[PDB]
Amino acid sequence: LRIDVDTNFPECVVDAGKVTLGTQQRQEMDPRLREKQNEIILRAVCALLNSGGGIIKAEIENKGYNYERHGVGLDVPPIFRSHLDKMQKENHFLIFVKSWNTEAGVPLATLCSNLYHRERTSTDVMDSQEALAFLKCRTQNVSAAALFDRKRLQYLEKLNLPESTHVEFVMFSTDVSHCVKDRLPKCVSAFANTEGGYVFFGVHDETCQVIGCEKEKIDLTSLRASIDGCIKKLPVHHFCTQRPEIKYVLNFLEVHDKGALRGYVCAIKVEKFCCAVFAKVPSSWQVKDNRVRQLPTREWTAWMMEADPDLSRCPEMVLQLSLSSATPRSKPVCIHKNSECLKEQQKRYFPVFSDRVVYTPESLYKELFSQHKGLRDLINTEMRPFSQGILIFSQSWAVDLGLQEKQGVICDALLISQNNTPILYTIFSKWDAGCKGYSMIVAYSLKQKLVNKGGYTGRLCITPLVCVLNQIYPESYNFMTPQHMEALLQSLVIVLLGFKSFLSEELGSEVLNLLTNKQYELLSKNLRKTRELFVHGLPGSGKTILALRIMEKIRNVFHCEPANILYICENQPLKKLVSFSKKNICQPVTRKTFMKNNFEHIQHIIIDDAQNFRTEDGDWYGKAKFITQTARDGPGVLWIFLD
Ligand SMILES: [Zn+2]
Repeated sequence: LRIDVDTNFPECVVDAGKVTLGTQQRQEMDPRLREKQNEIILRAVCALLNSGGGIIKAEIENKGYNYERHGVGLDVPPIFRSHLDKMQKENHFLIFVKSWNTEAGVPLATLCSNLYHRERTSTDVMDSQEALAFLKCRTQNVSAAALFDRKRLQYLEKLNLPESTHVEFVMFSTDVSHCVKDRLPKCVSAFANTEGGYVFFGVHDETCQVIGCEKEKIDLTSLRASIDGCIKKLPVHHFCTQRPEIKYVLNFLEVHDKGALRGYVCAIKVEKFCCAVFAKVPSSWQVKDNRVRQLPTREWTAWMMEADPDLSRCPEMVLQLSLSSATPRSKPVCIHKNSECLKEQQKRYFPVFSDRVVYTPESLYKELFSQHKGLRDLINTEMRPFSQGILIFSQSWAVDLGLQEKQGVICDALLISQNNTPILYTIFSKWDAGCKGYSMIVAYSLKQKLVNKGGYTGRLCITPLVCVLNQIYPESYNFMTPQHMEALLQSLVIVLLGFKSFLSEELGSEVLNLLTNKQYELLSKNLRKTRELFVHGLPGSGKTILALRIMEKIRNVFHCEPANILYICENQPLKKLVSFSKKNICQPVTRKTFMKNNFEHIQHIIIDDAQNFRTEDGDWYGKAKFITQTARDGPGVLWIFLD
């Protein structure tokens, strides 16, 4: 497996190698290879069901395959069929995967939980719903023993002990060691998860007759060694404090025949473990570092129980995107009770009514049309066929996500239109070799933010097109309702207004929040048009929540470095919260070290709460305006979040 963005689709094109398709062709080939390819494809599907959906290519080995005649041939878990959409190109099978929709409670998509469990007679793996319930419940035999201590066991002595919740008979295979190592994780996991029961290797399970193995190949020493190894190597988890170890006991019940010993019956007694025990790491995957990565048992078990954090501590908050109706990688979104919900923000920033085609930014489309001549003609030409939708403009859409603005890009237009794929229009003053690259990367990052961060469950593709002002998805991906583009815009409001809140990242895992109208206004303002601004006093964290994003914008637009964005803030909690952040935004230095040091290379400066600047320290405004105006490249930006 790998991850390829080189494909025309602006998505996560997992290259799953070459498969051999066709049901009959599946039946008439190597079953080992069939299972290998099926497992690889399901690996890729489980990877894309978490990461945010994408594509799976496959170089078909079958010459003359046809998706209408020969079928597919893939054996797929039943829950992994509501998401896959298959397709064929002349020599490439494609499988388009949407998100996971956190359907039926389970947060992430799992192939198999590998949390075995023993029912009345059989050891079955807990499905994802059972495993989630089982973790949620652990977080919040005298007769078989008498048999266990028995010394003499004669051949074919029919045991009075029947298979039950606490016993299990497993006959010996050809290789006793290989078979016991293959079966021990299973039964040990089963017993530890359940009330805890014994297991006897070497005795038939239905007739319950002592058989054992021949002594010529078995060695009790190496057997016990391998058993304790493969029993302590089991990936376990622990919701408790002591963190004990798997407390088992092993015994070799003797085996006699006509008064002559001929083998043993490996009797293993596993006690009820206080925490979950796996047979190996869960078979769940994701796409990380642009490759496939198996979620670690600790992260798997802390993700399956990543319930929406209890907002009972702060009864003033209100939840708006629960993780029970979102994607795997989404986070909840709480808003103050008085601040507007997600629905009002959607209907205010991106209205939807089918009588015409409107523009989300009236002032951005207007100023762009009053400045550039011909932009109005190009937009009215491209926007002519579509009758219902909304065209949204942004001085450069790559910046509103977090990417890096390019040179020679007039503006970016996204059109949300029902009954057709949403279309991204990127308008260039001049054609070059970066048109396609920039458009595809902006569209790909936009879809990723809409799915992962925004939490869009249904199918979503953003079609990128470039126009110099001077592929094909299946029918499923084409919108079909006016009640799903409403979901797309309720997710876009989150993508363009969501920030990782600081108030509640102590209240749980992590909880996003929504900027007000004034903060998004002051953020959307063009920097290359306004390199100097004095902001009215912002109540509460106004300036901080805004500055932490204005600095990312400053780094992206001006191609500046984090080391050239000075952040002059006084309060020490602000200093630690901004500096010790993992993203390395700026250099928070107080007013004292501001005027007690020389900044030779600082280009952009953002000041916080100039109301506390003492005059005896020095006339800060002159020095600041000097160091910005005389910056290395051009007049630097100067934002003073005074009150
Ligand atoms: Zn424990």
